[PDB]
Amino acid sequence: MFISVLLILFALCVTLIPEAHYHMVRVWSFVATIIPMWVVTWMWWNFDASGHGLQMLVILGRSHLAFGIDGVALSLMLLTTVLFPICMMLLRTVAGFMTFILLEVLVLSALCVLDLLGFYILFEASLILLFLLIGRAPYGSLEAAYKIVLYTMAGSLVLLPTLFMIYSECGTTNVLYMTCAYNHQTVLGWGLLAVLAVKIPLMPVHLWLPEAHVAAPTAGSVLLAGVLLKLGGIGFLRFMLPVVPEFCVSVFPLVSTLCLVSFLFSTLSTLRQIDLKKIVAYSSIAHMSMVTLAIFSQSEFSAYSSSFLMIAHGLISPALFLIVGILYDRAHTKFILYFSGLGASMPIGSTLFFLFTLGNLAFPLFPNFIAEVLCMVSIFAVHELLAYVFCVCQVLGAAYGFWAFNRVVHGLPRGPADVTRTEFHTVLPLLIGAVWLGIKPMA
Amino acid sequence: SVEERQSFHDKVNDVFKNLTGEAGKRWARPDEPILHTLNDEKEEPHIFFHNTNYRTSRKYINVEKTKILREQALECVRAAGTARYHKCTEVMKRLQAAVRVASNVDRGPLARKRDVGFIYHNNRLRELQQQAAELEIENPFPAPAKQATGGY
Amino acid sequence: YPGGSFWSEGTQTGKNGFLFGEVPINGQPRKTLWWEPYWYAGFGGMGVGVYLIYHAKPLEALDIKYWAAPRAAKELETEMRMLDKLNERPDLKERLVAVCKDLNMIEDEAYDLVLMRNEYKVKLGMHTGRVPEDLKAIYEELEA
Amino acid sequence: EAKQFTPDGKYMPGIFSKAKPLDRSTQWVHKNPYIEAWYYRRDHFENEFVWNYRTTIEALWFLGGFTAAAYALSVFAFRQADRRSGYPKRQILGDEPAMVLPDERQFY
Amino acid sequence: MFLLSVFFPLLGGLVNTSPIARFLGHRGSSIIAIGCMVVAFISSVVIYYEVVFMGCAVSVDVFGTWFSVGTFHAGWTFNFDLLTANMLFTVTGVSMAVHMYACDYMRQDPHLNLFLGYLSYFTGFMCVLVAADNLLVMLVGWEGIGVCSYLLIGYWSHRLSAVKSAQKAILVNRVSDGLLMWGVLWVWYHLGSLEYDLLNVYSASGFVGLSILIGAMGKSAQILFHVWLADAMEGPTPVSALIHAATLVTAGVYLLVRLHIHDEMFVIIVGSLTAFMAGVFGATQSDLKRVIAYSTCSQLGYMMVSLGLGETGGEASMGHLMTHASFKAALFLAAGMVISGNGGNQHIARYGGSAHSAMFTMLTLMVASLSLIGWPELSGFYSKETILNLAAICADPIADVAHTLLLLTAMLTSAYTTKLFYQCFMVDFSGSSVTPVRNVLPILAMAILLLDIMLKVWVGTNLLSGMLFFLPWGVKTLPFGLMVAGILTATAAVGSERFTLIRFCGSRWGFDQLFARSPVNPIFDLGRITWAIGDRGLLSVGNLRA
Ligand SMILES: CCCCCCCCCCCCCCCCCC(=O)O[C@@H](COC(=O)CCCCCCCCCCCCCCC)COP(=O)(O)OCC[N+](C)(C)C
Ligand SMILES: CCCCCCCCCCCCCCCCCCCC(=O)O[C@H](COC(=O)CCCCCCCCCCCCCC)COP(=O)(O)OCCN
Repeated sequence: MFISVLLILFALCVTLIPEAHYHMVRVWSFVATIIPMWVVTWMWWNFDASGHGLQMLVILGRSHLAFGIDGVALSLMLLTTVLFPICMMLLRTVAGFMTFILLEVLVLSALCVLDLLGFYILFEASLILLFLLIGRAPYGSLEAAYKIVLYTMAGSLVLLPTLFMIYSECGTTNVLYMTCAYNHQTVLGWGLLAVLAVKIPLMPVHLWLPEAHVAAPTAGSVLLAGVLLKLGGIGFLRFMLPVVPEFCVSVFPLVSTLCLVSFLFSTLSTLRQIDLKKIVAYSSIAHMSMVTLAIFSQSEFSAYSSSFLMIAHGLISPALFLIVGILYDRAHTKFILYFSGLGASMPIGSTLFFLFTLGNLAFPLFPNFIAEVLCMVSIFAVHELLAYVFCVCQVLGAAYGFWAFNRVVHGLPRGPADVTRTEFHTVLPLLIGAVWLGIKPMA
Repeated sequence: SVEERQSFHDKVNDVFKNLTGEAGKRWARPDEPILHTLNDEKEEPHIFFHNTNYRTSRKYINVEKTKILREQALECVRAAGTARYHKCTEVMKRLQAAVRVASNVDRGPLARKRDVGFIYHNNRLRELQQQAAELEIENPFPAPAKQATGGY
Repeated sequence: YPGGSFWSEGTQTGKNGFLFGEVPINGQPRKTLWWEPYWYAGFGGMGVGVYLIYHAKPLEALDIKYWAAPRAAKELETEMRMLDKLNERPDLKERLVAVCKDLNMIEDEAYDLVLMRNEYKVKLGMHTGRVPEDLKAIYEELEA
Repeated sequence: EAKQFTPDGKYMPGIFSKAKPLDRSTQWVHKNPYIEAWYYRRDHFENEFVWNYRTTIEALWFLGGFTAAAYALSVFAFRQADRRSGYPKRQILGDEPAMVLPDERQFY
Repeated sequence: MFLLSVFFPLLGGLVNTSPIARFLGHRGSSIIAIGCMVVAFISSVVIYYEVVFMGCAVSVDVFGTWFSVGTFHAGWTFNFDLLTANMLFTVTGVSMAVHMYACDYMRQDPHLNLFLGYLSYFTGFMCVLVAADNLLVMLVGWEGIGVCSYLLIGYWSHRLSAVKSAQKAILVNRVSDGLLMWGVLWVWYHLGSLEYDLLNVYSASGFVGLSILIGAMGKSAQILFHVWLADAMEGPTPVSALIHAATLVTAGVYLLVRLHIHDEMFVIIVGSLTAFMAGVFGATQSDLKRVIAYSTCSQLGYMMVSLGLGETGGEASMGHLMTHASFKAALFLAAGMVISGNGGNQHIARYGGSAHSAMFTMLTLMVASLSLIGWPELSGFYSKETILNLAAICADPIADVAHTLLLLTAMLTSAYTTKLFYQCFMVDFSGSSVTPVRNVLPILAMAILLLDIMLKVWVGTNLLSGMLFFLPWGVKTLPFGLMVAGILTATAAVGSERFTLIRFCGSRWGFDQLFARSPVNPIFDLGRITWAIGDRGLLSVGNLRA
């Protein structure tokens, strides 16, 4: 807590640096995100895996805002602290540095909060930052920014009275006493489903993602894909399943059909896309549908497998966004028809593209393979057909993945030259994390 | 009554307030659960968290039992060679029973009961054969198997 | 082949391309980019820290499966001989099957009931009376 | 034939120089007008939606049809799981008061 | 010696694709690849003699545990038993000669060391596949050979048809990979483990054998999955030899022989229909490599039926796999030498005479062709006659039709293989390019596979060779007469006037054309519906103009 105050105050000192010292501004904003990565690694060192489920607790009196660490929050916090310095390497202005610093404060505090009102306050305080990040004046899109902000606001406004309903019902929004009291679970369950089915892209409230994740800059796309979608999953695992479990059983056919149609229809839409960033953007919806069904199965080790799929997606899809961002930065287009023969002109970039293509399709020696196997073990244990639907549709994911790769990488060599040292080192931590988590993830 | 429930809650709060433990023991890996006659154990949060820790301990121990028995059964089968059909049925049965306990105890609210031996299926086939005999019609089902796997 | 044989000298000297598009200027060593010391310190100190978490934490502190592996082994030792004795006592086995019938279990699930003597439901059901009173006795003469 | 570096490093911008400097926009693509038009049209394809015969029929049989198929399959899987677990009929949303949430203290 | 058969081709691939190869060049990388295969073959020979003959299986815990969540436990463990030793000997011995051939065949390619590294990776993932003791490390090998097959089929990436052939192989195999994954889920759920030695099934739930059979039909290119196999000729000749002999197509048959959890009706029907279909397909082709590809599909059908017959049939199935790899790789290498001697032409109407090839290439084609058609007391005679005689005494009435289909297939095979020899050498010359290849490395590559053909006659694959299943002389010597009938018909070069049957068979029954619109175009159109009518239409929420 004292450490967190010191890290925030060190991060906020970027504004006071005079702008004529360019080197100092770059180094200060990069170190301001490097330090929380070290602190979260130390928190992993301090964790007792044979101890209590909630460790390193702190509660700030009668102000809500109570905090604690479990395994899902700790893995997601480690992933966020990895992803934020890479975002710092892709920005050039103090406005970008400050927006991403404020976003990192809000994400890190939202991932480990234990109060529902605290979760509401901390998460969607990032709405105006996302609006300004997506609708930036010369190269953004105001339509996309309006869509993402309005969908998130709609879901949050459905949740807010139900939050206050359980608060008047039992006397607290602390999740440890909300899980032990008697509450009207249908109303609160519908409010929580309303927020987290927009955060996780679940059809029909999913149309904001294709616009926002493409109109964003490369750093914004890395953040939005790798981090902000998983707040819906940790919302399911931390707040909704412990507090309204009767609802979570009774809504299972509806959540199940939403997940199945989201998976199938989003995979079918990904095949007709002609923009590389839109191809990468749609593929995330099917993965999150598998995550949601694995969470809702509650069957074998469902929290473990679903968290592991969230980590595998958060490693693999930001790297695909990084490669598309390199192509866009040095060729000024994201259109497939302008790219051919990238193997001959960018051999290192095409090799990285192929490896992350194989990772996104859940091939072995990548963490997505272990993730999808364990998620389908959790789904299979409820019924065999709910697993069969995901199993037989694997040709549809590989079709779009290999079609996009084969169209842009082979053929007549036209396009930009190979990657620089900076682009390679933006990609590199994700590759090392993927090789480790896909070969020896546990000990 | 309400007064007795209130006095029990006060006693539980006093006990869990003045609780300590040392010498190599982790709290939240308790040796025994707290036995109660409460309707809805979540009425008393300390008892609910204590029994939650005990139940987590048991799930992980059962997983470990499955691994130890799988190593033993592998040793038996690989030593036996082609004689494995009559030599290592008992250890295969014990491994399958341990997997059954590891899956079916504290299973969650949605997963079906896992039969590692096809034992529920063949038990059902026995009962359906017996019912079709008294019904005096042809059995539309297969006849029950004596053993389905290398264990059961 | 150059030189008239497979075993001659090679025929290329110089750069076979430029790695990362970097061309040496006047033979000088390459200038370090602004992020390189901080990148290597941050990500290397994360990688070494993750390695030390996996290879220098106590095993019980690293993973709960190391806490439960020795406790499962002794329970399995005192359960293997219980299962051995059950294969020699038909009266104990038929009493166990009667308890299995009372607990909505089938005859093949007799081995399972021995293996779940420490479960939360069995201890709480012995306390409440949902579990038949004979099961404790059967456990007692199977351990003896 | 530009010179953007001194012999000891030291990048030069070449703002007033005659020779064209190599920079970030050197490999930007030359835009084909028809490709840009087609991508613009596909970007705004929601203006081309119309409730004609084919749109209504395909939105009924494929979208609503497969959504109903997936709901029926989900209910089938839920009921079969509850039967193969020893449970009675369980209360889904809009199904009258019944059993939800099995008790861990109970043998089914 | 045991881990040297698996690690060390992977090491050769890692060396030849990394920036170490920037210091070796083509000349150094060829040396590295050939040596890294010679060591692995020597290790596999030691493993073969220890496990097959002296009967001592070896289990190695290699890299600890892979992942273990709940009761799902996957470990990095190998086990070297009889089937594993058989497969390792076959794979490494074929891949050594294919590497020695490819170091000379692809000499004028600009990226030679990349090609050699891809070949070594493909071999190493095959070794990982057969050396695994559980299902998940097997899936590592399965998808590894799938990926390396994609990289090698579409090697000449500037050609669009090669790229589309590689994508087609990936997609057709991805359907069966999905079914195989669901079958692994069934197996683990209802038996409790993933290791092969704990998977003893007497009576399972039907979906197990069916879904594992579909997953095997994908890799072994059976009926309704064979469509990728013919288009995989876009890759270079060493790729085709290694795909059709030792890697990839033999993996599904190995999996079914290992598990033995099938239901025999599906297996027998699929195998016999595949054998007859690929026999009539290869009889009506003029592309030299496509005839050999269809003969591979036909022999995989034979092995499928055999493993349907029983445990003895499973042993005969493994035996035919082992003897098939040697003469199939020899056939592809000889065909590559004939193609290179004729200026790259692959049409058998533009061959003839004995000037475009070496004496050893013609001898290799002749001997491998005689082993394939079941000429007496050669290598294929023993295994093929064993499968045919086991099919003639099966008590299943379904196997009666299967045996007739196999005998018709045997006559068709002796027809088109004799046609391949006749068009290539016996007729008058009708090409215009005579550049015969007489280099040392491809000739030694062919001589090694001919030595293995002799070895299979001298030392059998299993104990079935020499066992007499008691059949009358009429039933026993009929396949010899069918071989002679094929030879006489093909040398007479006779044809029929029923041109509509000829163009129905030569167009390969229209499977690709019917698949181009029965799933494929509907998938594209349903994507159009889900995007335009759903995302932009029914679910789209517009703006409020003011
Ligand atoms: C719900 C459980 C959490 C699992 C989430 C999945 C994690 C993804 C990766 C799997 C790694 C498994 C690690 C196992 C040993 C590590 C310590 C451990 O035990 O895990 C911790 C938590 O583990 C973690 O935090 C793992 C961190 C994984 C995140 C990795 C991604 C970030 C790295 C990015 C790439 C960096 C490259 C940099 C180099 C250049 C606690 O989990 P449980 O054992 O379930 O807790 C026990 C429960 N109870 C206390 C109640 C008894
Ligand atoms: C882009 C895709 C590229 C594909 C690459 C090829 C395909 C790879 C597929 C499988 C990858 C698995 C790699 C695992 C890495 C190490 C994991 C184990 C970590 C560890 O500490 O384990 C110890 C390390 O031992 C050792 O590592 C042995 C000790 C050193 C002696 C041998 C040295 C290795 C020589 C290898 C040559 C080249 C082979 C290429 C694969 C072994 O002990 P344990 O703790 O597991 O205990 C159990 C038995 N004692």
